[PDB]
Amino acid sequence: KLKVVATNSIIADITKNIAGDKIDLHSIVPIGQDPHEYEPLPEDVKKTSEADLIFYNGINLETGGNAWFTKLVENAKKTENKDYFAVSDGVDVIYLEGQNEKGKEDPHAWLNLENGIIFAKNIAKQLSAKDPNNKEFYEKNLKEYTDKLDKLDKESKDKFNKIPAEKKLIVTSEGAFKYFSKAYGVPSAYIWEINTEEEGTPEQIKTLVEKLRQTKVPSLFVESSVDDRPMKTVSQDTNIPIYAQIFTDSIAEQGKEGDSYYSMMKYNLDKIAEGLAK
Repeated sequence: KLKVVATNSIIADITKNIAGDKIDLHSIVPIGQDPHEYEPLPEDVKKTSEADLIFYNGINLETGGNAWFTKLVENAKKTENKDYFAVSDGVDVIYLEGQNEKGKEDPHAWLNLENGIIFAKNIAKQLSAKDPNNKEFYEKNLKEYTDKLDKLDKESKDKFNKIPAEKKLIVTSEGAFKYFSKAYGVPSAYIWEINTEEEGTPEQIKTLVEKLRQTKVPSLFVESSVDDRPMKTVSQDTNIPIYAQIFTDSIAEQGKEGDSYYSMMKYNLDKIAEGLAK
């Protein structure tokens, strides 16, 4: 079987939906762990050295700061666009502070379904190139999978489009939902920007509180992977309730709600639409 390594659980789950039991798949950053700041373990190092195909997010998710993925593939003597591929190739990239330059790419592309589809297409392309005997199987699975994502995308867009505009704002701790905002037409507000050193200071909290007091946003949200105390303070100061916890960069544990890329996105889109339509 083709040996495949995926850098995190979102990419791994999308790969499973295309490849099924045709491959030997290993994922590095486990479910619920931090895919930006991660230290690969010996099993990760060995699997990556042995891999036929390696899939990563790109757009600075795993290559910024400590650049763990760069170190991993360099020590494994693997080659870009031969052994490893960025599943985000072809996404319409958003840049931190709207400054178009290498290294300022916002990594959170998968939070709109059109990009999840791009991820799936890139995975299918490279699986088919390395394993031509299972090409028609991968293509069949791709068409089914992308139809499922497209259907959810269109339904979610219809829901957000019905919400009164004054109420449409996605408030989270970190500004990690800009791709969601772009696709679904729900502007973002947040406590701290991506790659902010100090997260949840009194000054950041006050700044957001004062912005929100001038809106009619009915609900706030909080990421399941962050310390919720800054968002709880914002909720207290604005009297706007936190409606739900939402996923950012991981699927849920196996058997739980949101335990696939599809289920994760369905949960997020449905909860954000619900919370805002109240």
